[PDB]
Formats: sequence, structure tokens, C-alpha cells
Amino acid sequence: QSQTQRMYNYLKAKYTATSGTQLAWGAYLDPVDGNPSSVYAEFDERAHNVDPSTEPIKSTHTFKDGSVAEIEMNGQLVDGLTGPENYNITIKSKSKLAGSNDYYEHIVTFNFDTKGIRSEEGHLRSAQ
Amino acid sequence: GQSQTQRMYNYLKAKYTATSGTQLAWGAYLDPVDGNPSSVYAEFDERAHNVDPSTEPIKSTHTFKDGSVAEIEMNGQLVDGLTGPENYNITIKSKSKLAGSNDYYEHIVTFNFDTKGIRSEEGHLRSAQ
Ligand SMILES: [Cl-]
Repeated sequence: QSQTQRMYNYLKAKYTATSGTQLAWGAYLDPVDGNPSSVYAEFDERAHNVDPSTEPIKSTHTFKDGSVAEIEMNGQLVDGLTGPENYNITIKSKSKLAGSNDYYEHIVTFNFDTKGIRSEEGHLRSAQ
Repeated sequence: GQSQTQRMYNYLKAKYTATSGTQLAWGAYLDPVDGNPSSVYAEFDERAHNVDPSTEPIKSTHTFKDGSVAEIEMNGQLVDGLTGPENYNITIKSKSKLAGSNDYYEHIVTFNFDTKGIRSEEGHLRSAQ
């Protein structure tokens, strides 16, 4: 409401969006009942396919404090190449600012083969 | 952290700490100390009302329970070609190193002295100085 509160809301949204990215990273990496996650299994199949699905994998999460992150993962091959070493996966995590439809969006891209970060960005965005 | 999985976690943690640093700096700017404006507020209030204000950075740090550190720098400047407090914008820079590295996450938020409205915001992973 106030500009003072708007600042705090922007910061909380940045924090929640980042928490969503961490949640996604864990969902990707952490085994479930001793075997890869369904999300990892999907990207493993895509990474080893010469014409992979590019359908986003979408989820939403409510944290303990009631803040919400809307999360999407997707991948694409470097243009003109195939193979897992040329497959890069992007996590997008969005969280709306309280009392607003503006949102903070965190976008991190990592390589399937190395798990190294290729790019990272984060921005306050106006409402869709 | 040297594995790439840990590096990603360390990047996220440095982003958390930098963001929390900005939040604490905001509170330090705004919150009264003994019924009187904070010392950092009084300094920018003086600057905002000067035709040639000091552009000296004001430095602080915040150490968190997990042991991470945010280094804070605040400063201000008048909009080029303009004067007065309505045209005085203050920038908070908040840095935190990634664990096991001198690479860092830097959060930079600029707000207007008069309105307290956000004028710009950015954040980046940075290579070591
Ligand atoms: Cl790894």
C-alpha cells in the first residue's frame, strides 16, 4: 500500500521466487524412494533425444509463511546440436508482490551434463 | 562449494543473504532510533537538500545466524540537470559472497528520497573483484 510497504513486498517476492528456484533444484536432484525424480527422469529422456519434447513442466508451491512461488522448468538443445552436453535446462520461478499482480521472476539456466550455471537473471515485472 | 550442485545452492544462498541485506538496510534507513531519525537518514536528508551533495558511500554490514555476511553500501545522487529533494535518488548496494568463493551476488536498488518509490532494481552474480 505505502511505498514503504511496496519495498518490503518487492523484497519478499524476490526472496520467495529464489526459494522456488531452490525447491525446483532439489526436486530435480533429490531421489524419491531411491530412484530419480519424475522431473529428472523426464529431462534425462529429453537430453538424450535428438528432437526432445519442449513442453514446460509446471508446479506451484506454498511455503510455511504462505508465500507462493509459481515454477516452470523446460529445456532446449543448443541450436543445431544434439546430445546431453548440448541440452540446457531453464528454471523460472515467479512470486507476486503482496497486494499486486506485479511479480518477481527468477530465471536460471544450467547445463544438463555439467549442472553448471549458464545464465541467471531476476527482475521485477509488471502484471501480466 | 566445488561440486556444481553445491555451487548452485551457494549462489541461491548468496542471493538470499544479499536480499536480506537490502531489507535490513531499508529498515535501518527508515526506522527511528530514540524517537529521532536514524543517522543514515539524517545524512541523506542533508544531502537531498544541498545543491552539491556529498557522493561519499555509507558502508555497513549485516551478519546472519547462518554465518553469512551482507556488505551494504548506500549513496545518493541528483538526477542530471535537476536539483532538490524530489530529484534525489538513493541507491542500496548489498553484496554477499558465495560460500567457498570470492564470487558474490550483488543486489542494487534505487529509490527516490521524496516518494520512497523504487526507481530501478537489479541483481547479479558477479566474479570476484
Ligand atoms: Cl555436481
